[PDB]
Amino acid sequence: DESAIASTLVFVRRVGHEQDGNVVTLPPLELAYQDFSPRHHAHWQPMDVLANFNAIQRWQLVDLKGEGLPGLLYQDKGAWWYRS
Amino acid sequence: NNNLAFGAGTDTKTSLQASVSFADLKIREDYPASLGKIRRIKQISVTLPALLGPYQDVQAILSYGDKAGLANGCEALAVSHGMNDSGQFQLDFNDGK
Amino acid sequence: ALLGPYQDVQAILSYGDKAGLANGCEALAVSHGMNDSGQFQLDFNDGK
Repeated sequence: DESAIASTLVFVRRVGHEQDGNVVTLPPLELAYQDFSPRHHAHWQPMDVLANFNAIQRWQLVDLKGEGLPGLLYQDKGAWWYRS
Repeated sequence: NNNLAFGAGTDTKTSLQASVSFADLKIREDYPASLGKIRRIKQISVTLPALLGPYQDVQAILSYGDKAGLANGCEALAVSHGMNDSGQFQLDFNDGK
Repeated sequence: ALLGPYQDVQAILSYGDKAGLANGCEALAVSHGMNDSGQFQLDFNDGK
């Protein structure tokens, strides 16, 4: 299934040929991959949880302590605060 | 002198008064007596690590509830933003005041 | 050093010998460790 964004393998079929030109096929293996469709899925969700997360105050999104998701780090004068 | 309360003015009945005593902060204790006995405050700044944004203001007044030979108006400081918030729009320790 | 929530650093730096220093120039108080100095503000041109 070929596109410039990605080309994926979607069908594998084993076939053989007879000496008279006839063709023997087996049921193919069909594959499917997820799609990226922002044109249909663009769901806006308000977020109350990021209270006061201000781009122009001392705030950043960082993972601390090895965690996979970033938390909210605030760097105060004299202390750091963090929401994991 | 270490408490929270609502005020008793005629227009301060809705104001929260957060009060602390210097005597109980144990500031003197941090350094040896031999360094000097006169230990006096030069400047106080207020920090409120609140969910207070860059376009949000806080109204708060810090004042000294006691007798001191302060210059008139030096008895109080107003807070507006809470980030190392001093009593001046510009803080200058060398302006002669 | 590493510090707690809002902890400070108390240290006095002083010269333990004879020198022609004006009173108070014999010592510096450290309040925090961030390249601190003797004053609240350091200015090399204040006439002092």
